[PDB]
Order: sequence, then C-alpha cells, then structure tokens
Amino acid sequence: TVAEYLAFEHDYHVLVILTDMTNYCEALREIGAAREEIPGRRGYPGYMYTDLATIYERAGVVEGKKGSVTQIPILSMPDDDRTHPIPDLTGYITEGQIQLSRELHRKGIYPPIDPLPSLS
Amino acid sequence: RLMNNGVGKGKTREDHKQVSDQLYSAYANGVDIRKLVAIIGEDALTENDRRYLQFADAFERFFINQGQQNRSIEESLQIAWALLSMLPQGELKRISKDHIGKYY
Amino acid sequence: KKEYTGITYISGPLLFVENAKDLAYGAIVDIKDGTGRVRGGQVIEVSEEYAVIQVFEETTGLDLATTSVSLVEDVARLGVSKEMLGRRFNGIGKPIDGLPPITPEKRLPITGLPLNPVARRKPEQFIQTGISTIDVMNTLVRGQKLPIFSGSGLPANEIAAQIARQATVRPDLSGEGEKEEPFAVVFAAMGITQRELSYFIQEFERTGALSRSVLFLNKADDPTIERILTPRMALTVAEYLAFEHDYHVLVILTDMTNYCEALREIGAAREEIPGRRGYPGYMYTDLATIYERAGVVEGKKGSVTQIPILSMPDDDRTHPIPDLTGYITEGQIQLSRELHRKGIYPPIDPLPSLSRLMNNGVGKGKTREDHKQVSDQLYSAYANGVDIRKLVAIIGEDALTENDRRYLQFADAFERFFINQGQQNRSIEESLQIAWALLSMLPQGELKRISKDHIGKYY
Amino acid sequence: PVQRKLDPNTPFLTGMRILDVLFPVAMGGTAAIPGPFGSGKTVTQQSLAKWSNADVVVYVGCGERGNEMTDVLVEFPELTDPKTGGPLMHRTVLIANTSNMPVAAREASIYVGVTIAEYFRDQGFSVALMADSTSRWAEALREISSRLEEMPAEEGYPPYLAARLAAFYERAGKVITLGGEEGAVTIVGAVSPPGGDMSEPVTQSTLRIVGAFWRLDASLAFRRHFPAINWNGSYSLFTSALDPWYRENVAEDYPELRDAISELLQREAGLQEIVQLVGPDALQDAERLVIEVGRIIREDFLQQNAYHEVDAYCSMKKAYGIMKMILAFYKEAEAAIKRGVSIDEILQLPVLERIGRARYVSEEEFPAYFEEAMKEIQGAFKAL
Amino acid sequence: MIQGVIQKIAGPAVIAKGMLGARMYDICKVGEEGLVGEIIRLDGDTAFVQVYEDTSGLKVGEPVVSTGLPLAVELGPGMLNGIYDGIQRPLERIREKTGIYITRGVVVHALDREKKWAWTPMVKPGDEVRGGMVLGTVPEFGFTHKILVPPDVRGRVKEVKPAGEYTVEEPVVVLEDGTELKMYHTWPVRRARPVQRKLDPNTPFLTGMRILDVLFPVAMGGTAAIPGPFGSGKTVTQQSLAKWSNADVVVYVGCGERGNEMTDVLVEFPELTDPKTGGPLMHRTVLIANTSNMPVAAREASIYVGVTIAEYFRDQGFSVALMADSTSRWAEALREISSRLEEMPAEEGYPPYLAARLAAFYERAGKVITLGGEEGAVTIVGAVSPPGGDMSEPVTQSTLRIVGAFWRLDASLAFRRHFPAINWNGSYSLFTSALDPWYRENVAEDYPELRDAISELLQREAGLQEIVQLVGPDALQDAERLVIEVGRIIREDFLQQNAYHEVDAYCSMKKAYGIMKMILAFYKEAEAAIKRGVSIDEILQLPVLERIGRARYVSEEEFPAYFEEAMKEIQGAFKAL
Amino acid sequence: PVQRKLDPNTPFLTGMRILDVLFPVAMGGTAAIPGPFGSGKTVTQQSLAKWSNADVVVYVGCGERGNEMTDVLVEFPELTDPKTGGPLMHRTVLIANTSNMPVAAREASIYVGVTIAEYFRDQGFSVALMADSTSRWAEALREISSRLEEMPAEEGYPPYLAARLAAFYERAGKVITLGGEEGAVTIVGAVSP
Amino acid sequence: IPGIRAQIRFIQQVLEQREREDTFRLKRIKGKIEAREAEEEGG
Ligand SMILES: Nc1ncnc2c1ncn2[C@@H]1O[C@H](COP(=O)(O)OP(=O)(O)O)[C@@H](O)[C@H]1O
Repeated sequence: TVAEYLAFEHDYHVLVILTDMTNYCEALREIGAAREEIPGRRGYPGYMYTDLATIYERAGVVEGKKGSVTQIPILSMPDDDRTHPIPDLTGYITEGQIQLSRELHRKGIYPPIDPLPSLS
Repeated sequence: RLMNNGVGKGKTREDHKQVSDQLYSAYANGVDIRKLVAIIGEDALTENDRRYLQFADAFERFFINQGQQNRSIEESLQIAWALLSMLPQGELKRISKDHIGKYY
Repeated sequence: KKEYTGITYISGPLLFVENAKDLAYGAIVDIKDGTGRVRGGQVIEVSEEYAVIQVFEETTGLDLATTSVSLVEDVARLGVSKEMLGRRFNGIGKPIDGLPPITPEKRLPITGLPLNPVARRKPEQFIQTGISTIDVMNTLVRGQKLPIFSGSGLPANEIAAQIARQATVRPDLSGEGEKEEPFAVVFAAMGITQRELSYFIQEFERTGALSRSVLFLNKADDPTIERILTPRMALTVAEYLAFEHDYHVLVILTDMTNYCEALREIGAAREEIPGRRGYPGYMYTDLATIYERAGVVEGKKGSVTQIPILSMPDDDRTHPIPDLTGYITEGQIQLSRELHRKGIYPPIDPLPSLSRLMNNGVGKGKTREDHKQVSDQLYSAYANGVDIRKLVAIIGEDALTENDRRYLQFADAFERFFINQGQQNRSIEESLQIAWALLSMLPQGELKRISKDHIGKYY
Repeated sequence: PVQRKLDPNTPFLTGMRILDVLFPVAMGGTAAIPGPFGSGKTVTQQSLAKWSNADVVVYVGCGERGNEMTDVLVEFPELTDPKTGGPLMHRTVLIANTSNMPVAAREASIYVGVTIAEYFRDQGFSVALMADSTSRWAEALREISSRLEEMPAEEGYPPYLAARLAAFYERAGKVITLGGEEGAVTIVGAVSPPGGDMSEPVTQSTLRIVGAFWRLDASLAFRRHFPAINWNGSYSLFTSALDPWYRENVAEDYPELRDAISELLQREAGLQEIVQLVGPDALQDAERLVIEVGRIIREDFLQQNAYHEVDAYCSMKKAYGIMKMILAFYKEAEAAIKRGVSIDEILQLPVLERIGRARYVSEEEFPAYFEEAMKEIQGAFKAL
Repeated sequence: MIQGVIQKIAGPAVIAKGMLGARMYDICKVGEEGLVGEIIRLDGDTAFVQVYEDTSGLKVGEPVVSTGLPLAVELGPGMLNGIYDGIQRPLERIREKTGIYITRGVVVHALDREKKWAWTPMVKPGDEVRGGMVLGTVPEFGFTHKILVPPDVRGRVKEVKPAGEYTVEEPVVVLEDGTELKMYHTWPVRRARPVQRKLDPNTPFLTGMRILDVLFPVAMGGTAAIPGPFGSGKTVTQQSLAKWSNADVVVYVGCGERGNEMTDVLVEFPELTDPKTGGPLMHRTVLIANTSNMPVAAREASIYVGVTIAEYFRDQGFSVALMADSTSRWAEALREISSRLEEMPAEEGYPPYLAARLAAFYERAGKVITLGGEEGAVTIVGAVSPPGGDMSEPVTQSTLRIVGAFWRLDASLAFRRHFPAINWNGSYSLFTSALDPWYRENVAEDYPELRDAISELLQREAGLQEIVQLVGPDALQDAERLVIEVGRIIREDFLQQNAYHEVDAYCSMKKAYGIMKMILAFYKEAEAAIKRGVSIDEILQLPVLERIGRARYVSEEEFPAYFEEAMKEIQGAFKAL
Repeated sequence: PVQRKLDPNTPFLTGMRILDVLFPVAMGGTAAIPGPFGSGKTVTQQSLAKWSNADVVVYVGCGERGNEMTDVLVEFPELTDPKTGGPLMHRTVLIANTSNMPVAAREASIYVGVTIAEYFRDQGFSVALMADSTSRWAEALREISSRLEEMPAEEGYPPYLAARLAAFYERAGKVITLGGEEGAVTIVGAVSP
Repeated sequence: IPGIRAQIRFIQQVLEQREREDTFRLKRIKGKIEAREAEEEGG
C-alpha cells in the first residue's frame, strides 16, 4: 500500500523486497486450517494461489503516470524441492526467476548463482 | 480362463495349448534377456541368449503385427511353428516328442 | 441389587441405559437377560441423562423390555497373594484350571501410580539366560526393557519357552546369602491360538518350571477388553511380588502387536478419529504406561525386568509399533529369517542387535574381566567374515590372502558352533570358553581389541 | 460343544508337491491363499477338493462366478473319488452364492458352511471346509456398516472385523466329540487383496491366526509357471510335529532331504542377488553350478500342471524319489567340479533331461524307473 | 469463584455445570479431592475441563471449583539445588509423604513455606518504587539473591521491616496503596518477562571446548542445536559444558530423559568440584525431571517453566545457561495433545504450530538490559534427537533456521576414539562475523586469519583424503604427504580434549591461539624445507613434533614461557636439517 | 443448435514446424498443452493467435497474469492479418479476467468465450478459441463447491469436473449450420498441473 | 541411488496425502452424526 501510494501519487520509483515468503505461507496455512476448510496440497489450503496472486500482481507500470513498482520476493525452497507448492505457485505467478546455487557455495563463490536454471 | 475347455484335441487341433505354453515361456526368457543386455552389453552374451533375444524380436515383428488381415487358426499355428523352429530342438520341455517330430 | 432397568438403545457393542447418575465412570457391571444368562460390561461416558455401557463378549438375545444392569465394582481390582505361584489365570483373572479360587490379602487396583524419578537407582547386576548370544554379546542386566523383534514365520514361542525354563540369576559371582534371593517369572500371553496354548502348557509342565511361574493366558477368540487388561494384571502381580517380598521377577509379554490392534479396535468402536496411520493418537502414552512399570528402586532388594516379544508386521522397522517400542525401550534382539531357513536354532542375528545397559553389567566382580573386549572382537571378526564371503563368491578363492581365508573359516565356524545350540543350557563360563576357543583360530596381533594380560591366560 | 481338543499329528495330503513336501498342513489346521487376480486361488482349491484324503468336502462360494460354480456341478458326477470308487459328487455339499444374489447371504453362507462341517465332524468323519474369498464377507460387512451410518476403522471396514474372522477360524481342528470318536475340520480360506498388497486389514488380520500361508505371486503367473506359489514369502508352522509320521510312513531320512532342499533354495537366493548385480558369467564354477541346480529344482520339482493325465496327483514316495535323484546328481556334480571338468559338459550330461522328464511318469512303473535312473546317474557321472 | 457441579464424564474430559463467569485457560480443581485441570471451552453456561490425572472413579454431581490464575510458577528464593516436576512440584518433599509412588491429588508448595532467611533492607519509607527495581537482599547459600519488585507494580513506599530473620510469608514492604509485597511472586509461564531493550551479539559464550569455542562459536545470546546418536558420548559433553562454562547459574530441562542425571550430577560433581568454590555444583542448578509415563500437560509446562525460571534469574542481573533436552520428545507430547483436540494435521502428523511454539521458545534468549539498569543473558542449547537420525523431519527442519550454531555429534568419530566427537565437515556457525571485533581487541590481531588458515588446512586434508586410501598413504608427492601429516597433527593434538584430565579440560583463548600459532609455524617451516628438497622422513622424525604434541597437557601458568621456547626451538631446529 | 456435424478433413496450420508436421490437428479438432511452469505455453499460444490460418480468434484467459493481456493489446494494432492486410487486432475478441479479479468470473468467462465462438461459427466463418488454465477454472469450481459444503472427490475437486470438461470440449467441431454454409470451432485448452 | 531416493520420496508423499482426505471425511461424518443424534430424543 505504501509503495503504490508513493509511486502512483508522488512519482517515485519504489523497489519492494519481501524476505521469507515461506514464513508467510506457513502463517497462512496455520491461520486457515483453524476453520476446517479442505486442506489442498500437503497442508496449505486451496486458495494459496489466489492469495499469492493477490499480493504479487500489485506491481506494475501505469500509463500517463511516471512511477513504477518492482518486486524481488526472496524465498527459500523448503528442502531444495522445485516441486513444492510454494515455489510452484510463485513460479506460476511471477515472471522470470533467479535461482541461487548450492555447489558454487561449497567452492567459496559469492554471490552463488548458477545461470543455467535462471532466466527473465 | 475359459480356454482349457474350448480348445484341445477334437475341437481345433491336438497341439494348441502346448504351442501356447511354449511360446509364453520363450517370450518371457527373451524379455528377461533384454534387461540382461541393458545391464551388460550385447557382445558379452552367450551363444543361446542371442537366440532367445532374436526370437523375441521376431515374435514381436511377425506374430503380433498383422495389419488388418483375416488370418485362420491353421495359418497362425503354421506361423507359430515357424517361429518355434528358430530355437533348437530338445530345449522345448513343454511340447511332446510326438508333436515335436510331426511339426518343425 | 438387581436395579437399573429401562435401557433405551442397543446396537453392536453399545447399550444406552436411561436415567442412572449413581454409577461411577469406569465401573464394571453385569447384564442379566430375560432368560438367566449373564454377561459383563464397562461404563463409559456417563452423563446426567444416560450412561453408555459397553458389553464384553456379545449381545445376541437382549431386548429393550426384559433386561437389567447391576453394579459389581467401582474400579478394576485384582486379588493378589503369594499362593498364586503355581497357578494359571486368564484375562479378567479367574483360574482356567481345576484348583480352587485362592483368598487374597489385598485387592490392588490394576493400574496407576508411576514410579518416582528420585526414588530409583541404577541397574548393575546381570541375569543369565543360557542362550550364548544374549549372554556374551547382548547381556541382559536387571531392570532393563529388552524387546525381541521377531518375524512372521520365525519361532518366537519356542524361544520364549526356552528363556522361561532356563533363565536364572547367578549370585555365586557377587558373594552373598545363597538362599536369600528367590526368582520368579510371570509369563503373560495375549492373542494366542489353540495350538500355542497347549504347546505352552506342555512346555512348562514338562520341565516343571511351573513351580515358580504365573501364567495369564488370553486365547485369541476372547473379547478385546480382556486382551487390554491382561498386561496390567501381569505387571501388578509382578511388582507386588518384587517390591513386597524381595523376589527377582522377569516378565515376558507375548505379541504386543495383538495388544496394539485390540487397542485400535476399541478406540474406533468408541469413535476416536484415529491419529496416525490408523492407530490412535495416545498410543505412545499407552505403550509407555506398561513399558515403564519395571525397574529397580533404592531401599528395596527386588527388581522387575521386561522382555516384550513383538513381531514387525510386514518385516518393517518404520511401522509405528516397532518405532515407538524402540523409542521407549533400551535395546533390541533380531531373529533372522536367513539363519532360520538355513537351519540354525536359536536364530539370532548378532550384527543388528544391541543392549544399551550392557556395559553396566559386565566386568570384574560381576562376571569376568575379558567380557566386553571379547564381545568387541567377536563382533569385528564376524562382520569381516560376512563381507569376505560375498567377496569370495564374486572373485574366487584364487586371489585371496591367508588372513581372509582364516576369517572366512572363522565366520563359518561361528555360525555353526556359537549360534546353533539347540536345547542346551550354556552357563556364562561355558559360553566364554567356547568364545575363546573360537577366537583362537585367529593369529595374535589380529586380536586388535584385547589386552595382552588377557590373551596370555587364555587362547 | 466337544469333550476336549487333541493335538494335530497327521498330514493333510493334497496332491501338490509344493504344498505337501515344503509347506505342510496337519489334519486340524488352517491356511490362506492370498494373491491378486490371475493367480489360481480357484484352480488350487478345486484341486484340493478333487484330490484330497478327506472323507467329506464342503465347498463354500462367497461371491464367486456362476461359471466357476457350474463347472463343478457338471464334472464331479463323472470322476471317481480315490477311496471307494464311487462318483466324487457323493461327498460334496457345496453351497453356492454368486456375485449378483443378495448381499447378506454372504455371511449367511459362511456360517452355514461351518456349521454343516462341524455336524459331520461330530458324526465322526474327516471333513475339509473350503471358504472362497473371505474378502467378500468383509465387503458385505462394509456395506451394512455404511447403511448403519457408523464410525469406520481403516479403509471403511467396521471395527469388529478381526473378531468375526478369529471366531470363524477358531472352530477348526481335530477333536474327540461327545461320543468318543475323532473328527477334523480343515479350512482353506482364499483372500483377495484390492491391489495385491499384503497390507489390507483382511490380509493382515488373517495372519497371526493361521498355520500355513501360501502367498501367490503375480510374475510367476504371467510366465505361465503354475502353480504360482512364492517360495520365500510363504511359511508353515506344522512342519515340526509331523516328522514322526513321515519317519513312520514315507522314509527315514525324508526330513533330512527336505532340509537339504530348502537350504539349497534359500541359499541360491543370495547368489541370485549378486547375479542380478554383476551378471551370471563373472561367477565361479561352484556358484554357477548352484544357480543351475536351483533352476533344475524350480522347473522339475516345484512345477505341476493340473491338466496332465498323470502329473496331477503326485504322492509322497514319488516326491521323495525325485528329491533323492536331484540330491545325488548335485553331490556327484560337486565332486566332478572339484575334479576340474567343465560346467557346460556337466550340464550337457543327458541325465539332465532324464531326471527332468521323470515327473510325467505314472505311479506304477516309478519304483523301477527311479532305480534305473539312479544307477545311470551314479555310473555316468564317474565315467567321464 | 463460585463452585459448579459435573455434568458429563467422558474419558479425561469433564463438562462443568453452572460456571457463568469462569475465564479461559484457568487451573480448576475438579472432583472431591482435587484433580487440577484446565478450562479450554465455554458454551453458554458450561466449560470443558481437561483433567491431567486418571479421571477414573468420578461421579456426576461432585463439585468443581475455579481458581482464576492461569498456570503460574512461584519465583522466589529457594529454587537453587532443587528437583522439580513439569509443573514445579518438589520431588523430595513429595517422596517424604507418598512413599515411592506418586499418588493422585497431592498438594505441595514449590518454595518451602517454613524456612527462615536473613532479610537486609535496601529502601526507606517515603521512597518511590516501580517495576523491576530492588527492595532488599537475602543470601541463598553460594551467592547473594536479590528480591525484585513484581513487574507491573508501583507506588510510594510506606513501611519496611528491620533486618533480621523472616520467612517467605512475612510482608516485607507495604506501599501507599496498601499493597503488600512479599519475598516472591507468581508469573504465568506463557508470557515473557519485559525488559528495557534487547542488545546485540558482541561477546562470546566461552565453553571450554576448543573445537566449539574456536571454530564454531556462539555469542552470549545465542541458540545452538546439538543432535545426538546412541553412543556418541553426548552426556559427558553436556556435563563438561555445564561445569566449565562462564554462566553463573545452569538450568537443565528433560522431558523423557533418564533418572541417571540425578545420581550422576548430584553425587559426582559434589564430591568433585564446582571449579570456583570446591563445593557441589548442585548449588547453582535447578534440575527438572520428567519420565515417559507422566502427563502431557506436565511435559509441555516443563519446557515453558524451565525457560521462565531462567528468564527470572536473568532479570536479577546474572548470566544463565539453559540446556533443553529432547525437544523432539516435547514435540511428541504436543502432537498427542493436538490429536486429542481433534485438529487437522500437517506433514508428518505434527499440528500447524510446531514452527510457532518452537520459535516462541527459542526467541526468549538473548543478551538484554533488565528493568533496573543491569545486564543479563540467556543462552539455549537444545538437543534434537530424531527417531532415525535424519535432518529432514519437521522438528529438525524448523530448529534449523531457528537456531544459530549447530554441533553435529557423530558416532563413527567416537568409534575411532576421537573425543569429543564433533564432525567439522557437517557443523557450522553464524556468530563469527559479528564477533570478530571482540577477537581483535581481546585475543590478538591476526586471530581471524589464523582461524581461516586452519579451516582451509582441514578442508584440503579432507578433499585429499577422498582418494588417499585407494593407493595407500605412501605413493603421493611430498606436498601431499606433508598436508596429510599436518592435518593429522591438527586433528590429533588441537581438536581433541580429554575431558577427564586435571589440567587439560579448560583451554583458554590465549592457549588455543598459541597452539594454532605453533602448528602454522611448523607447517610454514616444513613447506620451506620441502621447497628446497629435504626428505619427507626427517620432517616426521624431528623432535618438535613431540614437543608440540605435549602442548595441551601443560598447565595455564607456564604456557607463555613454554610457547616462547617452543617457537624459538622450532625456528632453530628447522634449518640444521 | 446445428443441422449436422461433419468430420474434419483439413489441417489447422499454425506455423510451427513440430505442430504442423509431426502432430497436426484437423480444422475442427481439439488439443491440450500441459506442462510445468516456465516452459513457453504463453508464447506458444500467442504465436498461434498471431499466425494461425483462422478467420477470427477468440483469446480467453482466466487466471493468466495481466501483463500478457497488455502485451497482446499494445502489440497487435501494429501487425498485419496475413489473409487480407488489415491490422491484426481487427480479428480478435480477446476476453480478460486476470488473477486478482474475482473468482467465479473465471467460469463465467469460459462460457462467454465458447458462446461467442459458436455465434461466429453460425455466421459461416472458422474460428479458433484458445482457452487458458482450465486448471484455474477447476480451482474456481472447487472453491464454490467447498463453500456449498459438499463431499469431495480425489484431491478436493467436486465429482462433476469430468462432465463439465466434457461438455466444454464437446461444443467444438466442424458443422454445417442452419443457413447451409459450413463453419468450424477449434479449441486449444492449456493445462497447468 | 538418487533416482531411487526421489521415487521413494514421491511415493511417500502421495501415501501421506491420501490420509488427510480420510481424516477430513471422518470428521465430517462425526459432525453429521452429532447433528442427527442431537434430535433423536424420542419418536
Ligand atoms: N495348477 C495349474 N496348472 C495350470 N494352469 C493353472 C493352474 N492354476 C491356475 N492355472 C491357470 O491360471 C488361471 C487362474 O484361474 P483362476 O483360478 O480362475 O483365477 P485365480 O487364480 O486368480 O483365482 C487359469 O486360467 C488357469 O489357466
């Protein structure tokens, strides 16, 4: 909300950064599962795509105005699964993804980024 | 299941179920040697394992594949015996020696 | 007396009785029909409007018009004594026998009262069973829970009967009054069939090991509530004997899988919404309620040691029953299907076995000095042999070394002389002598775990 | 009711070499033949019903096929029972209840069958119950529970399954009834898992209560290798009380021969593991000999076609003869391999095919056929 | 609160009749004899009451009394050298009554209500007191025990009592509002104690173990996690840490663990020393015990009671050290409670709280400045013992990423006689960067670079050992065998600490620095020799190898001289050959 | 309603080599493009939309990010229809209902799309509907069902998903309408497991 | 070995997924049974 305000009303160029979307998904599963609403896939409810899309799509660039909003949601694949519900829904919503590596981190490289599985 | 009562001597031919049993055994052996190949390699094979392999491939290529043609019980049994002759005698412990001598 | 008529519902196991707020939750009732035949019961879920009862055996023949319910006891109690040391009970606790019903000295409640974590002490001494593996490599000190992980077809009843007949305690090594420490055993079997019942009766009355045993038999087609009650009666009698008359007790519970299945069935029929993998959620607490009544205390001289014999259902170690059992107890012993098929009795796999409290029960003053070191060396040599056997099968006896040849022969002789023993009763000295004779087949300097002051006097 | 229940001490001969020599059943026992569809849980029960040693037979069909029950009403009043010469349909009380008749008649039929068998036992004969597909009973109970609208245990089966099954399997066994005689009710209850997995509640609750257990395998039934009895998942608990009877009525070292055969099979299994790892050519000569003896056993002593003329009822002396021949051949081949001759020649020795086809003989000329082949082996394996 | 009668009795659940006014989550004692429970639901005029005990034998019509206070502990003087159950019940005074068992419905107070202390005032009338300040002092054997003001109280003092001897039930101060402050107060265990502000990690938690304190440190606010197999010598590590740490008080929490810690601690460390006074170590310990057959509410309240008592001893101004044992057993208890409450599970069966309650226990730890202008700290080292031993279950998956350091006790390393057995290839720590400045200002100026060089030495030794055993440690070029021998020196005379010795159990920071310096000097001179072309056999036959091998067994007084002489002698004797 | 349903004997040339050589589709048929995230489904469907050989095109989107709709909106009006020569956006009726908009509008959009395609068939043209994320549609159905509080099927979805999908896909085929002239409605429904 | 471990992980995930559906249907059945028996005082 603050980002959209500053951008589309005072012409700034914001850059939103959200760490640990995994903790957000955990909080969502826990707050939802207390109302008995058909847990969808490995815990997390059915509307997790709807919610993640509710908060992601708020970043764009409107015509006529001259602001912008840009997001970089950092998330941690739970057990290096790229087929976990959280990374799957996030990859289905957002556009392009930059994937950190694990082998490059052992050899002592920083920032460990394997450009084979990443794109924009 | 209702096959041992509808086939046999006096109904189709006195050697039907025996060719059936033998074809099943030989095809199972060929299918197993497929995996043996995929583990080892085709040149490190015994001299008869290659016979079983080639029987399996000929079986899949001539007995099963038949297009849209109307065969007959006798034509199909002739094809089955042609194939079963690709293996040597005496290594077919299912058929009787009489049929073995009469058809080959 | 014969009060409490007016029931209002009958379906399956349950029976709703109308207004009765004078019955205590958990009571025990009887149900007299309109023809005379009586039954059992157990009150649950008592409220101000009705009181759900659950009958014991069956309910064929009951009607809403001619039926009455009466009280028996406010709790479940057992009349224990010392005269019940040659007898044979069943489930509830009535004698399946010819002898008359005994008279009790106190009627204890069959459950409750956990021990106090500051009124315990540490188990030190050791017990001898006769089986050489469970002696030289998996020692069984008092006050320990050491399960036996049997299998589907493997012989478990025979091992149980052999242990029950052979197992005694050796006070010759410590030094004390000989006729001061009695020994008892409280074999309790749940869910046995009809063959195993006669097998057990003959196996006991053949040797005469009945004079110091108390059997609680639970033939399979009896109701489930009795199969729930059985280990409680067993352990009640056991710890009464021990902590009241200075006995040394050894409790053997057969086929805990049958107990667990009965428990799940009772829960389901009580509408519990099973917790995990179909089993109830409170099963850890329920198991730890009976795997824990056995120990040693400070101030007494008795002890209670358990050997629950269970059976991994699908030859699995990640099933909830073996999982929680290994989680609560300290040790294990694995019967081996391969050794069974090869023809070795008693078939004990000695590699995946273990005993946590072993190092506290062996040493100078208890059995001998070279005990732990001999065990370590036997383990190492057997693992070596069992690996080089497959190695040989692949490569040939052509490209081996002398040490590998000798290790192969050692492993073979160990399987054919130390495990395979039949119906013998090997004392600890005899087992150690066999172990040293077997170890002699190796050259010195390969015994990389024993001390030379020991190698000298032996070997 | 009875006076007292005796201890079983005599076998239940059924004709099949596997289920007689390897996994026996006493004359008071129980068993279970579970396996997926396409294994032969019906061919084996019909063979037990037409080649047993009992006096009477009760064949209960609880949800079977109409054709499977009418191929018995048509053929059995033509065969000759092997004890008196009369027709075979003069000892059968079969109780048909097919798959489209009403649904509670399933449990009704099970209990009717068991009570008839107990009546005949009290009379004094030696009955042999045969319950087919006890799983249909379980599914009937599941439907009645879903109508009662109750709380179901795992997979819907009501929370009193195991009690019924135990009460039904625990009225079978030799007994001395109220007239001072002897009777027996043997039970062989098939089981049909819903995917073949031995983790269904019925497939598990039917363990822990039974004696033998004859687990059928699917791949052996695809290879057309019948019967498809898995030789390492099955087991028997009666094989230690029957040894006096074997020593008295078959041979003297028949227990030792049986032990040697079982040990050889279930040692060859371990070598077959390394075979599948590496390949059956990097093995030594003794190892390949063990593999080939195992295969000869598996194809000449544990195979049996229920549609041959004389290889459909193998007796104890015939099985013991074949075992003797196999053991002697293996012994001499071991000696020769130690000597140094090659395994290919050892296999091309035509005593292979002799002792192979030694099972299609009848039962009259076997006492001479076996002697001739035994002496021929002993000669030909020291000739070379 | 008004009483009420029972309506339904189904298992451990009891439904009260006539409670219009009872709060949620209150201890209420249901029955004729007292069976303290917990109100978990309220529907119109009733209340579901979950009882802790058996519940068997009750009848419908017996009274139910409420209390009004939600599961508090009694914080005050008297907790040192005590054994307590999960809900703060004194086990010794319980044994004095019930015999050897634990009967139903016993009522005993945590703090002894019959002992007398030496109160010494610290205020005067007409003075201003608010929450978190000091009122007096009383010496509890071993050190001076303050008497704080109950948080969230205030007023103007009116009357104190003169110094002398008074028990825990004489009101020792009386404010203006008429409130009476005693020597103790109660604090509900589910609500953290307040402070002024939370500080940041700038000070190490000096353990005494060289491996930990050098390679994988943890600040004095940290949260470490230490798994343990069955036979890897974990108990001895924990006891050595509790003996030679720099904490002032040690609290130990066990929910499922043995009744051998009792005998072991209470009879070994007393006859042995507390290595600052010689008296028993049990004079700074608050041990808490829980076996398997005790109630689940007891297990949960055990964990929370431990952390609250530690927070109190911090708020007094000390530095505490917690040791939570079997967080996995705690999670088992929590899962059983949940499955009793009919809750929809998540992956592996645990409820969707296992990640929130855990993070609510590990986030009560950290250096802090108390409400009275002081300093305090609480550091937690919680064991994580999986049923199988895989770091992928939910408990471990959350404990990792909630904790800082991680100490991978291994069993093979114990089988190779390498004690302590801490796998450096699997452990890791995160408190190195923000702790470097303390190292520069208090140990030496190159300590970071020495540490990093040693870590690289070990990394290369392992990466080489990958294939050494193939062709045996003889067919390698001289640089490789040099690396291997230096790695052996490292991991056999610096990374190994015989915790039973007399003068080798507490390696100070300067001592560890000296040893690292000597080893790196020997490596530098050996590479300087090999570069010229000396043999790889004189290198290993030199006497400096033994000289540095006997380094750690020396005392802490002669070490500077020993270090100077050793470096001089190495640099000397590494040129003549 | 129609007169009678013919059988398709004419290819639907999309332009891409794999899909015009190896796996072709008759100009009355159906298809499906399942596949994981980040594989090119959006680019493939837009390429079909901008180079197919249909008269008109009806792009439905129910659950696809609005950046794609804006891409087609601000890209097409400067392209050329490769049959006549006018702007490309003069033969497109795209329907937009993005992720943040309400839910049940998803199924409303699917049905509106198919009905518009049926009308344009009934006029005598040959249209090519290109739905998007029938998986998202099924998710909307599941939400509405669980609000109705009925019993579920395998993995949450209500036990009439198959019937709904079958009707939607069976409204597609070459037909000879009530005016006598022919027409066709292709369908290419993406899926996203 | 990693391929087999991946297969095991997938099978285990599916098997655990197909228990929560059962628990859910059981809880709904219990709710319905309570709603029905709350009206069965007499009739
Ligand atoms: N002992 C046997 N000998 C030869 N063929 C058999 C034997 N047992 C079963 N079969 C074959 O296996 C099939 C199994 O038939 P059936 O018993 O009806 O099914 P299932 O074994 O699944 O109950 C039959 O078609 C039969 O041809």
